[PDB]
Amino acid sequence: PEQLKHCNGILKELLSKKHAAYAWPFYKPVDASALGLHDYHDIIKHPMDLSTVKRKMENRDYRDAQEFAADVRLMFSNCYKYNPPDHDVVAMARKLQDVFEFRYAKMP
Ligand SMILES: COC(=O)C[C@@H]1N=C(c2c[nH]c3ccccc23)c2cc(OC)ccc2-n2c(C)nnc21
Repeated sequence: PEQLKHCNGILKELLSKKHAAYAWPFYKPVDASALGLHDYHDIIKHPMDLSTVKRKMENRDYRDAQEFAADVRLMFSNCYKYNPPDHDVVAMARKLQDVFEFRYAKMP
């Protein structure tokens, strides 16, 4: 209960303007067609993004904090999985994950 309330606050920061410089690629699902990706959905089997997490939050689909954090980390993993480590989107994912993992750790 109060746990899921904290998760809601974390999500607002990930979407806040303070982190928009490196968090924008994760606002909406990967549009493989718009990006020219031909193997994204064959390799990434369970896509995830901040709007989908926000939706599941609003529909009260998360039962605890652990279920919420599982989706957020999966979002970063898909980015790490599909892209080589030298790509900048991986660096943006690492920057945003360090923000998430820090705030998530400071949860009561
Ligand atoms: C060429 O390879 C790709 O298109 C992969 C794709 N690239 C970026 C991106 C974002 N800054 C970048 C800098 C250099 C290279 C790629 C990028 C991107 C952009 C988006 O804007 C709507 C939305 C999703 C992503 N996104 C995610 C999340 N995970 N992978 C990708």
